[PDB]
Amino acid sequence: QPVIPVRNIYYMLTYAWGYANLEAIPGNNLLDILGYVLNKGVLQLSRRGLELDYNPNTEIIPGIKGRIEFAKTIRGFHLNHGKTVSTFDMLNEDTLANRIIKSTLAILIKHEKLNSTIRDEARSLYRKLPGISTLHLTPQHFSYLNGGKNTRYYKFVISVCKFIVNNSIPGQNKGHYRFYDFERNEKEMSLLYQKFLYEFCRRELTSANTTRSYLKWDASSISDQSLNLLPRMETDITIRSSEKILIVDAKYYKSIFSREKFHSQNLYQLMNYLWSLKPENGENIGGLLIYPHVDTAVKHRYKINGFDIGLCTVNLGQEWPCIHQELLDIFDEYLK
Amino acid sequence: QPVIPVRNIYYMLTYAWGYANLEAIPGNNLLDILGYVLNKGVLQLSRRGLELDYNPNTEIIPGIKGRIEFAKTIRGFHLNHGKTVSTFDMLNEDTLANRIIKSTLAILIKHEKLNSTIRDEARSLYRKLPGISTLHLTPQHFSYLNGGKNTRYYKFVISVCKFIVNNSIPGQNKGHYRFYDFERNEKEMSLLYQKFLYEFCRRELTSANTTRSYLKWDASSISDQSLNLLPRMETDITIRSSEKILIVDAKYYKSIFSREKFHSQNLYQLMNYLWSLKPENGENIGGLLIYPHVDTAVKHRYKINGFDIGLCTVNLGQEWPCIHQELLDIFDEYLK
Repeated sequence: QPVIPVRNIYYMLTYAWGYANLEAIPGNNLLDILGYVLNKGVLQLSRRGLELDYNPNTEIIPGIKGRIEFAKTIRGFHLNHGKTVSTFDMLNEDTLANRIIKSTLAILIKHEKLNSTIRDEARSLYRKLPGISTLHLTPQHFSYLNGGKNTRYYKFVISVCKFIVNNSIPGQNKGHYRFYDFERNEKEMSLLYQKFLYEFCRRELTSANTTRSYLKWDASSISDQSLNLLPRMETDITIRSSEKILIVDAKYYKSIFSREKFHSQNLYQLMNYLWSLKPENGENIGGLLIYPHVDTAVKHRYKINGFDIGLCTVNLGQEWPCIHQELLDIFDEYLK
Repeated sequence: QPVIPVRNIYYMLTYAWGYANLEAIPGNNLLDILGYVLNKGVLQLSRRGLELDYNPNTEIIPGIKGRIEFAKTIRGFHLNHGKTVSTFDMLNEDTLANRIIKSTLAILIKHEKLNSTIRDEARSLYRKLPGISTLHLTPQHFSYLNGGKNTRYYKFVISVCKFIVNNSIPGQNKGHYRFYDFERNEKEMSLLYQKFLYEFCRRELTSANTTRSYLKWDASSISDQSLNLLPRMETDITIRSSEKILIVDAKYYKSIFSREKFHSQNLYQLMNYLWSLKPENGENIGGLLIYPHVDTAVKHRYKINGFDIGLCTVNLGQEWPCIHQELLDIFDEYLK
């Protein structure tokens, strides 16, 4: 049952979310890492100042505040008991974004398997935010916040809040929670990998242009021009440069972690992407298969059907900088 | 949770094993069907006669039987107490094949969810075979019987015995057994489908020649001529005729059972099979995608990359003969 050290995933999640010292914490497991980011992350915000959104308030008060609503006043006859219905803007920190932080912290404490200090420190924070009201979180709450009015820093911790709630399962007790075994499932780990690269390549490969490209089948059918039944095909990433184009397909498989047979079923998808894609520039066409391995990294090249294709691996579990060096080394070879 | 009626699977299993009235039995579930085949199957054999294999026996007896072993006799001095060690051929029904039947019947009775009459009738049979010795079955036992000396009829019931043991799980009680929910898993149901067609096509399509064909990548690599890392590619079936060749890839998916998005990831495999395959005859090249659907069957044709390709379905759950008619109708269209 071999897996990646948990700390390294957080780095990939960071690029996945598109935006610190982790050596200090002694808990290798993820929630210890993830909570310490948040627990420190909240405190980092408070230094600068949390978001305060003017919420208009229409209420019945004994006097003039802001703009009086003449209609609701006369209709309810509130003048007679010395009151008016007036609209004014109380400034609160009770916004959806901040409510989510507080509700997330409640979930974090309730998790049964967690560092005690992490749980101790967070309980302070929950008390330190009296005005904010607890909420029962759903993805629909996060859906409303896709507008992204908030600052760039807020979006990072909220992304963490999205990860925690979805990857939280009740355990021994009804109240308490237990963390999901994220590493074991390939699909979510794989979907992380594909998104990890797409945002990563934009950062480092300033030389090349990095875009996801939709592809269209060359087919025509007398039955339907739509071709809906045909598989929808959208590249994982395309990283185009003037001298050479390159398509990459990346996936996480358990079989490859064992140093035997090889799982390369994804390759079957790849040629059709090369085929359906036709470049106006006509500089070259290349493909790449990249997978995660634990122990070591090996690079091969192939000349299959007039295409220059590479199968390669990365030794996750080594260290983040050499991994960062290794990736830049990787794309340097093929992007030429 | 829609699935195929259980009776129809037995027909596909029959072609899968390569070799009766099922209307009589009222139990729709599989083990009721499968046991009644076996329970009647054993009785069908006994009418003709069960296999009797001459087992040589070397034992210590008070007299001459067959060939006396002079050495073991003198070394043990058995002459003095009026005995000899002699080799002779007692004729038993205690062979591995027949032992498997009896052991299988014990498992069949122990299954908690089963028709009572089926369980009642089988318990008779277990008593009716006194000479045979019970055994604890493993696939390795079936492995030794791959020689297939036995008659053609024996191989059918033994194939059933292979299916039952593998698809048997202990349930409520330690002694009793509970049947596997075979339908729910796609892979074994899918692997049935691929094998179902390969043997089926040999039967009906006497006109065409039906063979599984291994394919080799057109690639060359400076690194290795072996290309071991590349995916191993072996067709599900190839059904070649003089006028036209045709490759088929068939798989069982749950998404397609819902009448939306379509799961055709297998198609990605298909083009590379067409590409890597080069016909000396050069008559034509065609491909087929065939899937199981429950309600209805729809056939489409495509002209993708110079290839004539069909995506089609079969309405399993209708009836076996029309299904048999439908398949012959299917291949008739494309094989042209």
